[PDB]
Amino acid sequence: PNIKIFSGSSHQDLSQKIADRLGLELGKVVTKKFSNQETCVEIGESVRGEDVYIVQSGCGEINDNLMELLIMINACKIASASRVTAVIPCFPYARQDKKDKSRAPISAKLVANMLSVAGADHIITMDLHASQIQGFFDIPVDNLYAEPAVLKWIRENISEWRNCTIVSPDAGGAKRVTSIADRLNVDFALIHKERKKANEVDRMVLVGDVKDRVAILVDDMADTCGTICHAADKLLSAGATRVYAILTHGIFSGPAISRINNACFEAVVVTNTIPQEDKMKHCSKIQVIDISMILAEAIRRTHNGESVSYLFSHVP
Amino acid sequence: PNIKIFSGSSHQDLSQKIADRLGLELGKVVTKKFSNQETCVEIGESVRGEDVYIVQSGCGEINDNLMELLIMINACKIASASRVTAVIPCFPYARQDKKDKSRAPISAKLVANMLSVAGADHIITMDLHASQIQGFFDIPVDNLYAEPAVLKWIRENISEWRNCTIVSPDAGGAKRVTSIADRLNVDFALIHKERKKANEVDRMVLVGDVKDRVAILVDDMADTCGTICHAADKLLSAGATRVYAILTHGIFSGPAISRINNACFEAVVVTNTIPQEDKMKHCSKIQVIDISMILAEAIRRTHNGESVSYLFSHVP
Amino acid sequence: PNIKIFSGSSHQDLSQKIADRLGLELGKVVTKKFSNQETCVEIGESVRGEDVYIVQSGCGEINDNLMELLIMINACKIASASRVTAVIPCFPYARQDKKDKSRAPISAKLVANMLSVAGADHIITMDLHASQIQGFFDIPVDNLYAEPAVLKWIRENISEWRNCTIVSPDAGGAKRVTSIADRLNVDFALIHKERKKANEVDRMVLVGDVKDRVAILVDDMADTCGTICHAADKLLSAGATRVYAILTHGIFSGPAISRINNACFEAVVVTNTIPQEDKMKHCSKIQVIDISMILAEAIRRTHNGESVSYLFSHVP
Amino acid sequence: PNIKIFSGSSHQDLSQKIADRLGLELGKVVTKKFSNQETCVEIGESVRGEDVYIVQSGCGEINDNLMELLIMINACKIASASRVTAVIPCFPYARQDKKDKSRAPISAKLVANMLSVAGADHIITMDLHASQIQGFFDIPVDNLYAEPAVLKWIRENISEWRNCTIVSPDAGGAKRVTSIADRLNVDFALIHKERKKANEVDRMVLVGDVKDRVAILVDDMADTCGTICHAADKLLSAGATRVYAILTHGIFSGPAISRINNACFEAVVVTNTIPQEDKMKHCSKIQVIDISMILAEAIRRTHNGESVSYLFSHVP
Amino acid sequence: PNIKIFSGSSHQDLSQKIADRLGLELGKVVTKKFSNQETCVEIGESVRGEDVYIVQSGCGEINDNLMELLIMINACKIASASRVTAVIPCFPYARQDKKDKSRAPISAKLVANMLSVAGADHIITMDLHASQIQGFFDIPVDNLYAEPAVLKWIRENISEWRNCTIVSPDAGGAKRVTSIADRLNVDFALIHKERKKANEVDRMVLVGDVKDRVAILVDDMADTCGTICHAADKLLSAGATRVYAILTHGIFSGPAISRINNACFEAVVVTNTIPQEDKMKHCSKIQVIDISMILAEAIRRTHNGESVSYLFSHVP
Ligand SMILES: Nc1ncnc2c1ncn2[C@@H]1O[C@H](COP(=O)(O)OP(=O)(O)O)[C@@H](O)[C@H]1O
Ligand SMILES: Nc1ncnc2c1ncn2[C@@H]1O[C@H](COP(=O)(O)OP(=O)(O)O)[C@@H](O)[C@H]1O
Ligand SMILES: Nc1ncnc2c1ncn2[C@@H]1O[C@H](COP(=O)(O)OP(=O)(O)O)[C@@H](O)[C@H]1O
Ligand SMILES: Nc1ncnc2c1ncn2[C@@H]1O[C@H](COP(=O)(O)OP(=O)(O)O)[C@@H](O)[C@H]1O
Ligand SMILES: Nc1ncnc2c1ncn2[C@@H]1O[C@H](COP(=O)(O)OP(=O)(O)O)[C@@H](O)[C@H]1O
Ligand SMILES: Nc1ncnc2c1ncn2[C@@H]1O[C@H](COP(=O)(O)OP(=O)(O)O)[C@@H](O)[C@H]1O
Ligand SMILES: Nc1ncnc2c1ncn2[C@@H]1O[C@H](COP(=O)(O)OP(=O)(O)O)[C@@H](O)[C@H]1O
Ligand SMILES: Nc1ncnc2c1ncn2[C@@H]1O[C@H](COP(=O)(O)OP(=O)(O)O)[C@@H](O)[C@H]1O
Ligand SMILES: Nc1ncnc2c1ncn2[C@@H]1O[C@H](COP(=O)(O)OP(=O)(O)O)[C@@H](O)[C@H]1O
Ligand SMILES: Nc1ncnc2c1ncn2[C@@H]1O[C@H](COP(=O)(O)OP(=O)(O)O)[C@@H](O)[C@H]1O
Ligand SMILES: O=P(O)(O)OC[C@H]1O[C@H](O)[C@H](O)[C@@H]1O
Ligand SMILES: O=P(O)(O)OC[C@H]1O[C@H](O)[C@H](O)[C@@H]1O
Ligand SMILES: O=P(O)(O)OC[C@H]1O[C@H](O)[C@H](O)[C@@H]1O
Ligand SMILES: O=P(O)(O)OC[C@H]1O[C@H](O)[C@H](O)[C@@H]1O
Ligand SMILES: O=P(O)(O)OC[C@H]1O[C@H](O)[C@H](O)[C@@H]1O
Ligand SMILES: [Mg+2]
Ligand SMILES: [Mg+2]
Ligand SMILES: [Mg+2]
Ligand SMILES: [Mg+2]
Ligand SMILES: [Mg+2]
Ligand SMILES: [Mg+2]
Ligand SMILES: [Mg+2]
Ligand SMILES: [Mg+2]
Ligand SMILES: [Mg+2]
Ligand SMILES: [Mg+2]
Repeated sequence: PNIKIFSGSSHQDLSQKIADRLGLELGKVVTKKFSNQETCVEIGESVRGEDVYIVQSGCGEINDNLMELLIMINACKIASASRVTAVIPCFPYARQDKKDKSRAPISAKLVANMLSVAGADHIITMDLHASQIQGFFDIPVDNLYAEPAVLKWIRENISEWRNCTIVSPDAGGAKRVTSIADRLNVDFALIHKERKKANEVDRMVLVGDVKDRVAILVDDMADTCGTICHAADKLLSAGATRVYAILTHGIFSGPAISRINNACFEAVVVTNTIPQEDKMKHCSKIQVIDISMILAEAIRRTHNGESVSYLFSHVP
Repeated sequence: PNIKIFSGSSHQDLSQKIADRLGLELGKVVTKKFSNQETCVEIGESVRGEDVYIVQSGCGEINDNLMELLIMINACKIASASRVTAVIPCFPYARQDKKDKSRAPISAKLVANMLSVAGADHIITMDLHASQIQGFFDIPVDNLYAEPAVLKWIRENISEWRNCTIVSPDAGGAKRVTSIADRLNVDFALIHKERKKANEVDRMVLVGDVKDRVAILVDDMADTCGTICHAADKLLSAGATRVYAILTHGIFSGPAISRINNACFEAVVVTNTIPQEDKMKHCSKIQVIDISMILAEAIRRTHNGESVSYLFSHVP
Repeated sequence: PNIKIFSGSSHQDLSQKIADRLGLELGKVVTKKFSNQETCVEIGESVRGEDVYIVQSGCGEINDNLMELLIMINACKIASASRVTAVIPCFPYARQDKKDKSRAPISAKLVANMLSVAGADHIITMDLHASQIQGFFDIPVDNLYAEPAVLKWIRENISEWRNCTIVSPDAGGAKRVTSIADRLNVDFALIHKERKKANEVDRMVLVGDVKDRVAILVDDMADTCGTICHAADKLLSAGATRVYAILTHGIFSGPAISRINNACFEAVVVTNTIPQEDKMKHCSKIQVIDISMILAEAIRRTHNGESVSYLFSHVP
Repeated sequence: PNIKIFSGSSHQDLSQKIADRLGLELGKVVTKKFSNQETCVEIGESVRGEDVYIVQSGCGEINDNLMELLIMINACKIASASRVTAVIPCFPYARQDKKDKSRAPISAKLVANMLSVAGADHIITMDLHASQIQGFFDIPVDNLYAEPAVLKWIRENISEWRNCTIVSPDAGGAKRVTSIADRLNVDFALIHKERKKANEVDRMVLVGDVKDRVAILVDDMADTCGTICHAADKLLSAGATRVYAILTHGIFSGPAISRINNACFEAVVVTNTIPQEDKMKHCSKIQVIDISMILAEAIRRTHNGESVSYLFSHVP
Repeated sequence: PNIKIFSGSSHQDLSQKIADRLGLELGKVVTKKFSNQETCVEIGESVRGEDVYIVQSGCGEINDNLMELLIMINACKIASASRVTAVIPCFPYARQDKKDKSRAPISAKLVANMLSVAGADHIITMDLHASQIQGFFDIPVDNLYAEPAVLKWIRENISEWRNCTIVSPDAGGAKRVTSIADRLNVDFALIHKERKKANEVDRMVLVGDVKDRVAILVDDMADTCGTICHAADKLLSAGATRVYAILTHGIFSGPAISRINNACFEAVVVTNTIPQEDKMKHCSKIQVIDISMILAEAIRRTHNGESVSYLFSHVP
């Protein structure tokens, strides 16, 4: 079997980068819409007995892209592909990973079941919002970390990183922030927005010392940037000299760009798990860490039957 | 269909309390071992068209108890029970909820699959180590909270609770601690044991102020009590006046009892999701919050087709 | 794909013998218990695209070992093994193969379903208590016979084997005894313990002539040795000169060792599907037929895509 | 839900007897063949929310009848029946219950899987050739015994039954014969046809004493009657005064009728799990035990959610 | 893996032709009936790791043949075949492809489910009665067309084919007839038998002009030939000079041979998806298009991982 890399409509630049790093051309696919807005998928080459990797991030037109991915997976399976792997850099519906409300769906589990029934044999993803999403499948799920790339960026772009403090913008980010602070041998802090019992002012509590130090906000994603912007205001109010925000998934939906442009961030750093070209044109603060080499190495090692553990300590 | 409550060998006192609160006698079951240590299950009454609830905590002889539960579920299903619900107050293998190591099993997902294939239609559990374990099943999973009972105990047993600080013993407990601190309108702190890069001394970092205040350690479980004991030493070293530990699952395996007896805890508070009678005989610091009323109300509402949302704000 | 042989905690000497006969080292696995007695499995090498064989007998801590086997199977499957085969020399819960009582579980079927959901693709076992257990799976199940090794032992160790009579200790062993008697061209007899209608003395009926002849008791297993010991008393009372007992699974649980030491057996012969080192130290009558060559040949032929029919007529 | 009894083409007289004992009319079904010999099933009434019981024995045109049963089960399921139960008095392919030959199918398991995928929720059958066939399903399987009816017939029709010996025609029938002999408090014997190593004369070995006593051959089925006829010749050669044959499934295929007419049987007794009207017209020795009351009681108790254990000790 | 071609009892001449075109001998299989008319399948060689193709048409003893095919598929799967493909030239129960009546089964879906549960990994068939039957499976289904062979026969055997009109015998054949007429650049007509509201005379309506032209009836199958015979009478009554009938599946059950012999057909042309040797002996009008080369090429390309699209434009 040979590696066949197919791109959905979501992140075709990332698919191209992965294919170039693998020394391959992208597989021939026409991914369009019928007139009635139904997804049209036209695989333009044989995938018989091939090791098919479909790159599709959960971003942009989320349901459009997920349906595109499912249809492409099913087409490859019925076309007798040896193995179909869904490379989903940003897993859609990952934040709907539990039922903590009455009648609430576990949409991440539904997406996992849909991918399984479409015929996916393997999932490659980066920085799942909850790592337990790996357990939502009965197939192997690669949950790659952007943490080595984040550490590289911090050590190369922040002069006073050895005296910095890594800040969690919410309680759920504590593990990620503590891991990064341990790897950098720096202090960490946590910011919590307390629960909205009524319609008074949202107030943020900070635990840890950030006074007269550079604060690096690290989180898994910035959708509306309410979390990171509120954390940034709190950090400046607490005496932080400079505030950075580093995310792996830059969704930047809704008012995020205006929020960041009016915030105090020295830089907002995201990976290219989601296309950022449009976002960077309206926000100069955004910088992008390319993770295409990580995904390409993961695909290559999956095809060659080699461990991907190397990707959790080094940036290829 | 009628409620049939069956007890495994793990926590029969809790099963009795649930049955009494439901105004029922426990179903007739003989749960023993064959000579070769294979689990022997002898259901002593018809469950045809009945709503069967099997109470079995993940504690004691873990694999023995889980096999007992699976065999009882399968026997009830083949005996044409209308519905089989596994009441698992402490979910076994819940800490193995992700693959963050090479070749690591997701044992929680395997346990969920085993329960599903045994024929469970419903799971009732308390304070899952990861709430995403709800997504490991395709059946409804009730993840009950001991938090209302914990808040009741704090308000009734700690005189200075309004000036206390709720402390997370690790980074993963941050959400639970922030929720409790919000409900009590008190400060919170977090304690992190940094990663063991080599064989030097384990050192703990505390973020937040606990000086001259009562510190309440809140966590989901205390297995060996290394986490809570190390956190307690750190809290006293940081100037805490008194230190409490409140858990929902008191496993207290291995050296936990000696650790607690030699620690500085004012009280170690656990629920009775795991039997504590033996533990209390060797550690006077342990106190037990009865959660049998919560489980009984959950079972009764499940049988009657009523919401269990009331259990997340009140202790019945 | 390459053969990877992994040992559970149950029978590691047999796993070592199989690996030596295959010219391989055992795969690196740490199979221990967490403090709370949950099974801990740490596969120490890649199994990507490998043909994994996990050796785990149903013996000793039965539920412990079965959970170990299931966790190891699931870990290998999620670790992208090409194929996972469970080598289970003595199938656990094999005697619970039917529902002939109200509410009785079919525990063998539950174990088969658990192995299937863990991800086993192939089962290799020896002398299933019921051969229909092969039908409990939807995957191929190799039910190897110890009969050629038993015939070899009889012809090499019993001088008057041509005038012996092979005796079934119960009605269920009749097929095995008739097959062995046909292969040896000798007489056979059957012993039946009639059903316990009340609390009077257990009485045994013998059909067939054993007077002044060597009697060989052949059965699939000896758990408590009540069956073989009662049959031995009956055979001596019926005029048998010498009495042998040949089993394939020597469980020897409970009072079996004292029963055998106080019985009249010339020799109790078992295979090493279950470890016998401890049993032989307390009972000199026990002798062991090594079947590691049969299992090793079965594994080798399974890997090479060759028939295992040769194993049913010859001992390699 | 109401009981709906539907008859296949196999045994419509038995279906009528069951319906009369249940005080019901048979459900309206047209079960014919299309011109190209495809099975045509036309259910003539609504089964929405009904408790559907389909009576179809494995006899006559075996594959025709099994396909008829599967199509009727699937039609009832798609027609929104509350529950579909397959009443299969003689389970087809039951003798293909294991893989003891290279490349041999387990046809009983395939039939079970086909019934499961057709949508059967419950199986009611009589005297499975192997009771482990219950484990071939994941649904409840009722394996009713004709033994109480057989004991009733023996006590009412054989004057010297207290001095009789119950004879197994092969090694596999030993459990059934020992159970019957225990219930009658009589002796038992076993007859074995040794394996055909070459083309010499088939010779039968008898263990047990039948001289000058009435011999009752008891087996689960008589297909070609080679087993019972050879056993009858052996029993007469051994000095039996009279020889009876009692089966639960009278298949009587091929040369069975001529074999019985030329045999020495006092009577050949079968149940009506298979239609016997044609067989009795050509063989006066055949007598029929009606088991329609057992099946009707089983269906009624299944519908009413009552235990069928009463059917294993009494004939209703 | 190597191609292994196994023949069922249905169409062994076609299997032989396929094997010869593949340069192979048919796999050793004994496909007979037990005495009680149960299907007996004895695969006479190893299929371990082999690419197994089982040829079995839906014809003759339909349920017999389908059960034979299912048993052979399951035997090959349990015998550890690498892949099992069911080559079903005429799909049985294909006309039962929808539920347009109360309580009607979808027998085609049931057959698909039975093939899936037997373990088929791939289906190769010719001219499905409904192409949507491909969607009844979750495995790849090759729906080969006899249309190129039909066009070849028309261009080589009908001198005035350029002035002919291709006639649909019913409304459902319109797509097939329009496709053929487009490929031949000829006119088309449609014949409809209006619905039987009462017991008056069946009357046929013809849309299109067939006067003084050769009419070619093209349909997917001729079971009883009522459709084609009635269409032929209508076509002659409408002024057609000569009438041909071309089918891909010649079932010719029941009165079809007498109907054709008394009809006005110049020739009745069928493929050999169903054996026609017996039919041709009683009807000189029947001619056979060999499609064994199409099936052999499909099998060869499936084994070699090559597209079968070439088969839809050319006859190999
Ligand atoms: N795509 C989404 N965008 C915004 N909010 C979401 C989205 N999906 C889910 N949510 C909401 O956010 C919740 C998850 O919140 P999160 O901050 O991820 O962690 P936690 O629920 O543990 O506090 C969900 O329960 C739901 O109410
Ligand atoms: N150091 C690590 N940190 C986090 N996750 C890891 C780590 N090592 C492995 N994993 C997880 O395990 C998966 C597979 O691990 P890997 O080492 O590539 O080999 P194997 O597939 O045999 O386990 C990765 O995709 C990742 O999800
Ligand atoms: N029963 C157990 N007892 C002790 N350690 C366990 C147990 N089950 C799993 N573990 C280990 O603990 C890890 C889980 O650690 P935990 O403190 O729950 O959270 P995190 O892994 O997110 O830091 C597992 O990956 C495994 O290495
Ligand atoms: N306030 C809450 N906090 C956390 N989990 C909740 C809450 N309300 C509901 N749940 C979860 O939802 C499950 C079922 O919710 P419930 O309100 O009883 O009704 P429904 O089953 O219709 O959703 C509970 O068992 C629990 O797991
Ligand atoms: N591990 C076990 N040890 C002892 N008895 C067992 C065990 N498992 C099941 N049993 C009991 O033994 C019965 C099986 O008996 P056995 O001698 O194997 O054959 P039979 O039931 O056909 O007479 C089961 O139905 C159950 O009552
Ligand atoms: N002579 C035999 N006696 C009993 N079982 C047998 C015999 N031959 C084969 N089997 C069964 O069939 C299985 C597989 O058979 P084998 O001859 O190795 O080839 P295949 O897998 O192609 O059938 C064996 O593992 C065993 O369970
Ligand atoms: N319908 C049938 N009619 C005749 N023989 C059959 C039938 N089905 C299977 N067989 C054969 O008989 C064998 C089963 O033999 P049986 O007497 O029931 O018990 P055992 O195989 O345990 O000696 C099968 O393995 C097969 O070879
Ligand atoms: N005495 C018995 N002998 C044999 N099989 C029995 C006996 N009692 C029950 N069974 C089996 O168990 C099945 C169901 O048992 P039953 O007593 O009716 O209640 P339940 O379904 O709750 O187990 C029966 O259909 C039969 O297969
Ligand atoms: N093997 C068969 N032989 C004859 N008629 C059949 C067969 N299978 C199904 N039928 C009947 O024919 C119907 C299908 O008719 P057909 O001419 O194929 O198309 P349509 O139903 O779309 O008009 C089925 O609904 C059923 O009533
Ligand atoms: N021109 C066509 N007309 C009709 N069906 C087609 C055509 N091309 C392909 N198919 C269908 O697609 C199946 C597989 O197509 P093929 O071109 O062989 O490659 P792939 O399997 O990769 O799709 C065929 O078996 C057939 O059912
Ligand atoms: O749009 P925002 O909610 O600010 O950003 C997404 C956040 O929501 C979730 O907690 C994620 O972990 C992030 O912290
Ligand atoms: O025995 P210990 O590890 O101290 O207690 C169990 C802890 O391990 C996990 O993090 C749980 O969340 C607890 O904090
Ligand atoms: O401990 P024991 O019951 O004596 O030995 C196990 C027996 O139980 C079952 O019948 C097995 O076939 C053996 O004959
Ligand atoms: O036609 P026959 O083989 O004589 O009768 C069927 C027999 O085959 C099987 O062993 C059944 O248990 C019966 O004893
Ligand atoms: O026996 P006949 O019904 O005439 O031939 C079979 C027909 O029935 C279905 O419509 C097929 O498409 C054919 O047109
Ligand atoms: Mg979250
Ligand atoms: Mg967050
Ligand atoms: Mg954890
Ligand atoms: Mg923790
Ligand atoms: Mg048994
Ligand atoms: Mg026995
Ligand atoms: Mg048998
Ligand atoms: Mg028999
Ligand atoms: Mg149609
Ligand atoms: Mg038609």
